[PDB]
Amino acid sequence: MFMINILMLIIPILLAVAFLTLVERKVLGYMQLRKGPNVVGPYGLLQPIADAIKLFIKEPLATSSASMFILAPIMALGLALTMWIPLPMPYPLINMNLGVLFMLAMSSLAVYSILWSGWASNSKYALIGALRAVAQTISYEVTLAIILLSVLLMSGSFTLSTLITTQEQMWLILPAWPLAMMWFISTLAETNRAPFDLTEGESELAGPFALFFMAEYANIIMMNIFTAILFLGTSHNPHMPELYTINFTIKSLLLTMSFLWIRASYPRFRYDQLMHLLWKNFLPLTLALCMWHVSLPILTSGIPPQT
Amino acid sequence: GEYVVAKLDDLINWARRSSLWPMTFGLACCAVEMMHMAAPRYDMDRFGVVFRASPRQSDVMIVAGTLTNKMAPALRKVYDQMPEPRYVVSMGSCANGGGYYHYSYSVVRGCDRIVPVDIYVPGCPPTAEALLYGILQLQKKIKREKRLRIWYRR
Amino acid sequence: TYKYVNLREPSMDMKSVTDRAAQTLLWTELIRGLGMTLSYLFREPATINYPFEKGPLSPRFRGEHALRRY
Amino acid sequence: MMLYIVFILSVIFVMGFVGFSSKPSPIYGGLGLIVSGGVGCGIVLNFGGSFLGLMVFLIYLGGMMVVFGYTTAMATEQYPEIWLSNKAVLGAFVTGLLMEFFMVYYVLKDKEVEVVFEFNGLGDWVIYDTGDSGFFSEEAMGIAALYSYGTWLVIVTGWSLLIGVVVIMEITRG
Amino acid sequence: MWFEVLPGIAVMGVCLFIPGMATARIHRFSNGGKEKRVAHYPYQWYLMERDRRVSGVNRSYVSKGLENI
Amino acid sequence: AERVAAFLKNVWAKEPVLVASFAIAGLAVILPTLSPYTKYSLMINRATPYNYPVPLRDDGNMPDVPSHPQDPQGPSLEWLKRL
Amino acid sequence: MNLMLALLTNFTLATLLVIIAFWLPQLNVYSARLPFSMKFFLVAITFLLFDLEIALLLPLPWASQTANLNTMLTMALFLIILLAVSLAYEWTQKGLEWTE
Ligand SMILES: CCCCCCCCCCCCCCCCCC(=O)OC[C@H](COP(=O)(O)OCCN)OC(=O)CCCCCCCCCCCCCCCCC
Ligand SMILES: CCCCCCCCCCCCO[C@@H]1O[C@H](CO)[C@@H](O[C@H]2O[C@H](CO)[C@@H](O)[C@H](O)[C@H]2O)[C@H](O)[C@H]1O
Ligand SMILES: CCCCCCCCCCCCO[C@@H]1O[C@H](CO)[C@@H](O[C@H]2O[C@H](CO)[C@@H](O)[C@H](O)[C@H]2O)[C@H](O)[C@H]1O
Ligand SMILES: N=C(N)NC(=N)NCCc1ccc(I)c(Cl)c1
Ligand code: SF4
Repeated sequence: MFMINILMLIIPILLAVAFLTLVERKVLGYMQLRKGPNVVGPYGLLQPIADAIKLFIKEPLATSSASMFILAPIMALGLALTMWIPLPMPYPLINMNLGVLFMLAMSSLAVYSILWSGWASNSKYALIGALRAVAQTISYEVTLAIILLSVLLMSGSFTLSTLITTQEQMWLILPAWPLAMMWFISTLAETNRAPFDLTEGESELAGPFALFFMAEYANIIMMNIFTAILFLGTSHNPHMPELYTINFTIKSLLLTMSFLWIRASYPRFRYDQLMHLLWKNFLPLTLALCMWHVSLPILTSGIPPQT
Repeated sequence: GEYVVAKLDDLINWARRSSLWPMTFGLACCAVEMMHMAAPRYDMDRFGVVFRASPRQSDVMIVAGTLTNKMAPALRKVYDQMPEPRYVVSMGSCANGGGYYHYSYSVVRGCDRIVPVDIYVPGCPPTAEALLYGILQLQKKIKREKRLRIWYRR
Repeated sequence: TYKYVNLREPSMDMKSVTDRAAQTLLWTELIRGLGMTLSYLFREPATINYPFEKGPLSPRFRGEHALRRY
Repeated sequence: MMLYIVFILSVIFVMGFVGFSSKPSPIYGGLGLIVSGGVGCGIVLNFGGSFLGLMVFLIYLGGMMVVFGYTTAMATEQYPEIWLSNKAVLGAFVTGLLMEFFMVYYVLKDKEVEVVFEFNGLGDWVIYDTGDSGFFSEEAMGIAALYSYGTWLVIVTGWSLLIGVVVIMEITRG
Repeated sequence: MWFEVLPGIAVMGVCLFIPGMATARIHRFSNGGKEKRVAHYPYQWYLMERDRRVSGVNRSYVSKGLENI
Repeated sequence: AERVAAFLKNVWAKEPVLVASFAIAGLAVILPTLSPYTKYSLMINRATPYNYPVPLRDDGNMPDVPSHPQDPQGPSLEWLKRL
Repeated sequence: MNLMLALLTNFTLATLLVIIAFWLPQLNVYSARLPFSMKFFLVAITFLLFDLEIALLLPLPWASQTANLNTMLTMALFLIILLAVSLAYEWTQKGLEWTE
């Protein structure tokens, strides 16, 4: 029974990633006064399938270390799917008492796939590009962890389903919209999304490729699902759980679509400029707001329950 | 046997021609009409032809402009790094056969001296629509391929 | 005759300074940019359905050559 | 059997240690330490150390070991030497691997063993606590107490981290 | 037109609806039609293990009421 | 004072992010001591019964200790209900 | 067991996808110091030291449940301020600059 449940999560995640590539292309297209894919299947609905087949029968074009060349994509894709197993939608696949910490711990491991693939590139210049990407990723891990802790001081625990209870009456975006703003931007920078897509930017100044792409786009969906739960909590009715799933899916779709919207709207940061955005802007505010959110429940007598 | 090989060929052909990712060598003015083919009026993306792909993710090289002797080695190097199956589209008189500069000391008299060419698009420059006609002609060439049928008969 | 593209002095009164502070912290001009791309999403695209539709040409168009008869 | 899960994890723990302790290329040594770190978390998890186990992942693996690999790629090794191609590494790896197996064979055969010291072999489950029905995590209560009982621990720890920043900036300025 | 973007969004939305809807219905099927019991703390695990013994069939989700008194 | 206001306007114009950070951090340090509600945080935490309330052996000289949970003696949470 | 099954499924599937991704029919018959930059090293080290302070703050949601709130709030703010002082020191010593 449990193995069926795992597959009813793994398979839809990969299908959702496939069709996000179509949605991204069509949303970007219409914001650019054009259409995007509309020939390969009606309204382009077969475009992800054609792309997927094409990439997997392409020539799989020497690695500096075979073990790490293969480890990096397995790590990326395996970790990406793992981040989904504690998500309450409304019931998690695995109900963890410390689910928020688990997601923080697993996400911190994702930078190894960047590091390992840079080592296996066998090229001095690709290793340097990987190290620049790693420095960006760990920099924005700092604010994400501190922002998350600030929010949990209103929730009371590290259990993800408690965020639902915390937002029974009101979305956490209202008491914490300054944190929501930096959290949202931090996720963009964390996933190397525009205007923080410096790996693809700086770089230009088959199956293995597809696998890394699936991992990244799964992370994009997951981060926006996490954002919906963290700040736009949906109400759970235990006798009609599908009502929660519909409302929570719509919010996650809209948050994901706003990632595309933002890509279509702005130029790119310089590397040093996105480092200053973190170390000189977000981190000072995040630290001050962390002190504020430690004090606020105490001074209002609004400390949440431990359980 | 025959039916499976034929249907499988149709499937792989459809996937490859429905997802043609070009590497554009924007050498000169023909590159401008290529930009216009990506622009909203023609929107090459709507055919599955993404705007700009990396050379190692590319399936078709579009040579859009004059190929000089100084540039010829670099173009061949990019072609050799392309993963197969790979196709070349020669765009405009310069790439087709030297064009206005055919008799110059510094110009290669046609990119087909450097790489094999699948489609020749005439014009100086070809209109964006002419180039699109050429890309669709390449799609039809891919639809005619019978790799698995020939493999089965070896 | 000439004009200056970028020669203006920001007003340093408290209201103007606070206006620039709000823009810095609330990302107002960035949000205003999101409105433009949102309005394009809901515009009819300019794409034509080639080869069923063709770009307009004129009688002067210079295409493939031909030899004519009387 | 799953009743020996902690012991099995501890065996894997040792093999990972023999991995990097024989000191192959630091790229592979770093990999061996990461695998041992994950397995070490699993051992701690099975004793009720949920928060402690996840700190190894978050801090030891996601923080310290990431910085180790970052530094290795930048100042030590950029291309790993083929694993076990060196004779001393292969000898040290084989020597440690055989010692672990001989330990594991005997403890499982006799359900005890004397490797210098006496170790029971019935399974670590036997020493576990038999009564637990509180409405909280004891590990969480103990860790949370850092802010009520451990004022002095917070002061010295926080001070040392600030001096860590100051000292490292001095060291590297050169 | 922009509403031709919807079919791809609909497919994506259905793909993301399946995990949550499947988990909830699998939980009810496996737990006698009720929510799966949450036991994050030793007290809740103790009650669940007592429920298993009291059930008479070794299922913590099979409840006995005053009929057993 | 006037020099203080001129300094604040300068930083507000040039470094509003840092000005906001320091202002928020200052409020976090100061407001708990000025808030009339901070005292209830102590009381609510103490009123949460994590472990069992072990009863006392009655020696006949504990008029302030209830004999039954519903007897009047002992702490009341009526202040918490109205909160 | 469930979490172990989930992890084994996720990574086992990832291994399989990599496998077929590398082996499909093809149909053909024929350790120095990497131009070391000190600034990127200091970003990693700074991340590490801030990550260790975050490790100390993670218990805060549980710590707020104490009756010793006077001590707990003072120590929580003290830790965060010292984190801010660390950032302030690095900032004023040009540790956050990418020029030169
Ligand atoms: C009564 C007590 C109250 C106590 C609490 C008081 C706190 C509230 C009052 C303070 C408000 C804090 C606002 C926090 C938001 C972060 C602000 C910020 O960091 O912006 C500054 C940053 C850099 O600005 P810059 O112009 O480059 O230069 C300044 C330094 N030289 O600029 C940026 O960050 C730009 C971001 C770049 C990314 C562009 C892409 C994003 C654009 C779309 C964003 C949509 C909004 C996100 C909504 C998320 C919804 C989940
Ligand atoms: C997602 C599931 C998809 C299932 C689809 C199953 C279809 C199985 C049949 C695949 C046939 C692939 O067809 C073949 O692919 C390889 C990919 O390198 C191409 O490339 C191959 O041939 C060329 C020469 O022709 C070689 O130089 C090259 O090294 C080799 O890779 C071939 O040019 C193409 O003919
Ligand atoms: C560089 C070092 C920086 C160190 C920074 C330390 C800053 C500390 C600032 C606030 C410290 C005290 O903060 C707050 O003060 C009020 C004073 O009435 C205390 O008092 C309040 O709570 C207590 C409960 O314990 C009640 O009994 C009391 O009636 C109530 O007024 C709070 O318990 C304390 O939480
Ligand atoms: N960036 C885009 N949105 N477009 C795009 N060309 N994406 C990459 C295409 C792609 C990759 C992997 C898979 I699986 C699929 Cl189905 C499609
Ligand atoms: S063929 Fe004509 S338009 Fe194209 S590059 Fe040559 S001269 Fe320019």
